[PDB]
Amino acid sequence: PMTLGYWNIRGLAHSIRLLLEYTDSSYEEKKYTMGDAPDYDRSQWLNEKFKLGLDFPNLPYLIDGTHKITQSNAILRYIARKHNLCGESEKEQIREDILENQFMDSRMQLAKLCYDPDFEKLKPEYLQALPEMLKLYSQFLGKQPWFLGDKITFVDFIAYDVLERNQVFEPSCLDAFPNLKDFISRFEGLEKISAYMKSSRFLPRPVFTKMAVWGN
Amino acid sequence: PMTLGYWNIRGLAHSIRLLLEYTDSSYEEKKYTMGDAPDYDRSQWLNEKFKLGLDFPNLPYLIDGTHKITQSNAILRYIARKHNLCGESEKEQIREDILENQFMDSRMQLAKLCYDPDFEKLKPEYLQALPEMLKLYSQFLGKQPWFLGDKITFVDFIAYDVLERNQVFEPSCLDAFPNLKDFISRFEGLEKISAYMKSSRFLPRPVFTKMAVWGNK
Ligand SMILES: N[C@@H](CCC(=O)N[C@@H](CS[C@]1(SCCCCCCO)CC=C([N+](=O)[O-])c2nonc21)C(=O)NCC(=O)O)C(=O)O
Ligand SMILES: N[C@@H](CCC(=O)N[C@@H](CS)C(=O)NCC(=O)O)C(=O)O
Repeated sequence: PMTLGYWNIRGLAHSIRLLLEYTDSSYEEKKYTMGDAPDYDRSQWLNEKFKLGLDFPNLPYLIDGTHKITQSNAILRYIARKHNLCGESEKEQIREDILENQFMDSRMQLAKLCYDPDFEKLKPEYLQALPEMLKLYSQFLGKQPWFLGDKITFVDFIAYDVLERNQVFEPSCLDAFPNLKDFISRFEGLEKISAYMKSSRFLPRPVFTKMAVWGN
Repeated sequence: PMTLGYWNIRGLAHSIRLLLEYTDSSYEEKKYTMGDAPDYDRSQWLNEKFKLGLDFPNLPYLIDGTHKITQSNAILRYIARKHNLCGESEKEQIREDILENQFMDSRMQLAKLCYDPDFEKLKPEYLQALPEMLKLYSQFLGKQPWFLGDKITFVDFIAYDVLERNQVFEPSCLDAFPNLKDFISRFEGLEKISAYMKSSRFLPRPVFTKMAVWGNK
């Protein structure tokens, strides 16, 4: 089987792990443990980092035969293409590309906050902006069952992760956006996803690394 | 014409303007000016931001007919598909994806440095790590003329922007990597590109916005 390498946390492997399960992929997981503070020892990853045949050694990584991939977006697009889970038409491709980068931007803004020493001082400034962030997403989904329309594709897995981790951060953040809330239930309702969240494989905790002020 | 909206700098628009030029695209530019410090008045952009019909108002943006795009990678990929400037085989697509994301990480790393008030003290750590970063790109390019092999694709335009601006940052950084500088020459030697670079539409400076410590100016 193929190998997914990540920290033993949720992080950037969440949507990947979900997609792998949705896709009925045969995979094992290489889980890396990071040291405590103050050092945050990374040595378990580091003995190994340049010895796996990765062009740009990074985490997450996926090995699949002669295919050795880093960058979370690339791993997603790789598994996605294998199972016809991408935007098919031109218009769908545009939305795919905009969403993948937007959600990445949203993901980073949350991490930026949760890793900064000034968490508490900067927290309210993020919560100010969050409704307006999600509003944009909600309008874009509209009445669609999925972000690219009638077809579920990979951006949905990125969407779920980003949306749901905001819900863990601010529990009522989606309440003002029914379509977003429905998207969570809909995605969590999918036969192979809810099977996997009912299993021992599943890992929603912790969100970030031991380095993070929030969710570590 | 298409409209490309961005700050009046290099920034995230470099690869885009170069790709528009290589592809003979008809385009017009809406350039926004940021105010001077300490406050960096953004009104020019901010009073127009939600009146352009964009799903996620942002800079850069492209208006092409009905098509309204933000996010620099989305814009690039949009122009690229029009002219068959994408990876074709699965291997090409994997490499294209890895690089687009990898280059963005490099890009942000330089940005994080140059926007930090502790620039001076932080500079040398970036310089120490730079050869390792450039080496990885050099090993990836190998004896290939472009990053996906035999033909140019949109990822070469990203590559060019990120590699070159590091040459602007440390002019000696590419010396140990002949393939990397040959890549730079080869790109700039492209007919439509040198013509563009000799024109007055060429905007190599300033690299970043007025908020930056390095390249602001
Ligand atoms: N990442 C997405 C969107 C990119 C994006 O964030 N957009 C910026 C213009 S990006 C800018 S200049 C600084 C921005 C000034 C305001 C703060 C930005 O929020 C350009 C280039 C950088 N570079 O080449 O390394 C750099 N590093 O840091 N800033 C930069 C912006 O002004 N947004 C309009 C708004 O917020 O209303 C993309 O790929 O398009
Ligand atoms: N932006 C990349 C990078 C992810 C990244 O920064 N990796 C972290 C974990 S989230 C890491 O531990 N990297 C390994 C390293 O630096 O050695 C991606 O999306 O996959």
